[PDB]
Amino acid sequence: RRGALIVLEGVDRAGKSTQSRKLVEALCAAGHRAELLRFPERSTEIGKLLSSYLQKKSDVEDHSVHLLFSANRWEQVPLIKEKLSQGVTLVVDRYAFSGVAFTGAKENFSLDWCKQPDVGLPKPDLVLFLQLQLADAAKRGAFGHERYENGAFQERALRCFHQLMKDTTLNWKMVDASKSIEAVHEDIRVLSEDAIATATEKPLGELWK
Amino acid sequence: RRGALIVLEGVDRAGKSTQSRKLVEALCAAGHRAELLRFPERSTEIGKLLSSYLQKKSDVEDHSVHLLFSANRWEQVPLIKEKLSQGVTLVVDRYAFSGVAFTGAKENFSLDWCKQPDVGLPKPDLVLFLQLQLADAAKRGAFGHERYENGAFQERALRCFHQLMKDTTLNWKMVDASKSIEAVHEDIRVLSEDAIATATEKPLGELWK
Ligand SMILES: Nc1ncnc2c1ncn2[C@@H]1O[C@H](COP(=O)(O)OP(=O)(O)O)[C@@H](O)[C@H]1O
Ligand SMILES: Nc1ncnc2c1ncn2[C@@H]1O[C@H](COP(=O)(O)OP(=O)(O)O)[C@@H](O)[C@H]1O
Ligand SMILES: Cc1cn([C@H]2C[C@H](O)[C@@H](COP(=O)(O)O)O2)c(=O)[nH]c1=O
Ligand SMILES: Cc1cn([C@H]2C[C@H](O)[C@@H](COP(=O)(O)O)O2)c(=O)[nH]c1=O
Ligand SMILES: [Mg+2]
Ligand SMILES: [Mg+2]
Ligand SMILES: [Mg+2]
Ligand SMILES: [Mg+2]
Ligand SMILES: [Mg+2]
Repeated sequence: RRGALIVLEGVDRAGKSTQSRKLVEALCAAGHRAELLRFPERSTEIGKLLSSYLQKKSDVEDHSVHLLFSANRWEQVPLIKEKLSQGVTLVVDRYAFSGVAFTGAKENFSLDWCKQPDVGLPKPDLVLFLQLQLADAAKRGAFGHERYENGAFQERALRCFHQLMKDTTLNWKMVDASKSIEAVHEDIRVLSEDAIATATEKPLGELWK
Repeated sequence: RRGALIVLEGVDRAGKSTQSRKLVEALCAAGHRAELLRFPERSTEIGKLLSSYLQKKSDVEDHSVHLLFSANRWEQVPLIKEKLSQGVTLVVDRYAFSGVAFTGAKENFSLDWCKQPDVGLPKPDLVLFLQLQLADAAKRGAFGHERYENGAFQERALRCFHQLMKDTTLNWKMVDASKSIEAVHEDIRVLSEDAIATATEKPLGELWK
């Protein structure tokens, strides 16, 4: 009985990391075997290059950094398929959708070109998109020193996320991330319990193919 | 008057490196501004990962290593376009075609998926493919300790190279690399002088788009 692959995507400060942590804690307390993953995975050789880039400690050519983000997913694919086949549900904080949206927000990058490197990745059984109005995101923090920490760029990435959501091949669910941390958690956890039960019924899919 | 982008591809031991070196030497002695490039470019952070992989000092997941090879090309794109626009002809020892053929030779990799990451790269004005029968390649050396150093795998990559050569968008020229080093050089140098003259007439193209 395979585990489900559940991805959290969403606007800045909507709570992807907070909710992915709480979801894994809650699923394990309810008897599930569940583990947390995130992308970028900064612990690998490629992950260190990406971390330096995002921190602005280094500059990387836009196409090159897009492919490194994708490669950083591919290198975890053997582990992801092993865990899922062992019945472990994986809760992932960002995935290929962030990959496509963030490069897709840059000038002269088509969504098609941006998608290709990730075609074939393990297909999420559930993609949660945490929505939050900017007035509410503004009370949760201030723009940082990191790469992409600006409103004009996050808006362009948001348009790309909406283009991706038109893809009916994927089990997208919108989450109203403006509620309390607990209320949002409950919405996500109930959606996750449903997906976990149905994932044991269909083989793990392939993304965008 | 832009420089030309000339790529050398070919079967193992056909003489890509020998001929790319001699071509750059000959073009500069004939008054051209010409420089040598090669892929993988092992000097960068990504290039070091690729070098370790090819030397079998490390293992890399097949998709991940394919994207790193492509990224290693992208990171040199700003330099390539700068040199070409300055009138410098660039002679390159392997390019995206090797990228697609070598991953394409592995099981479960379509030529389509393999091509995507390199779509958009600076398009070669001339792609030379050095052909050599295996009996003749056999007298030029013995299989090494490196990755891909085996006949069954080189044969699969060779089929992929022939699929790529069906692409009429590209100025492919076959070279009979079985002749002497000097005779092959002369064949390549005359083809290169012709391409250099015509490249000053059309803008640098984009590969596979
Ligand atoms: N529903 C929520 N209500 C109020 N604050 C929240 C909520 N979700 C997250 N936060 C706070 O907002 C900040 C951003 O949360 P985080 O999970 O790191 O977001 P993301 O990973 O989407 O950037 C954190 O300080 C977190 O405590
Ligand atoms: N035309 C040729 N005739 C005879 N030996 C050659 C010829 N071209 C290359 N060689 C030798 O064969 C070997 C492989 O050449 P090299 O240029 O390194 O090939 P490649 O880069 O295609 O693997 C080298 O020792 C080189 O000196
Ligand atoms: C996974 C992923 C993240 N990103 C970005 C989004 C964030 O700006 C950044 C750090 O992620 P975080 O907000 O999850 O800490 O990485 C990409 O640009 N491409 C990718 O493939
Ligand atoms: C450029 C390139 C080379 N290769 C391989 C072909 C050779 O086996 C190897 C070393 O190159 P070399 O024979 O030019 O020294 O790298 C790939 O697998 N992918 C690539 O994108
Ligand atoms: Mg986060
Ligand atoms: Mg396509
Ligand atoms: Mg951040
Ligand atoms: Mg060589
Ligand atoms: Mg070698």
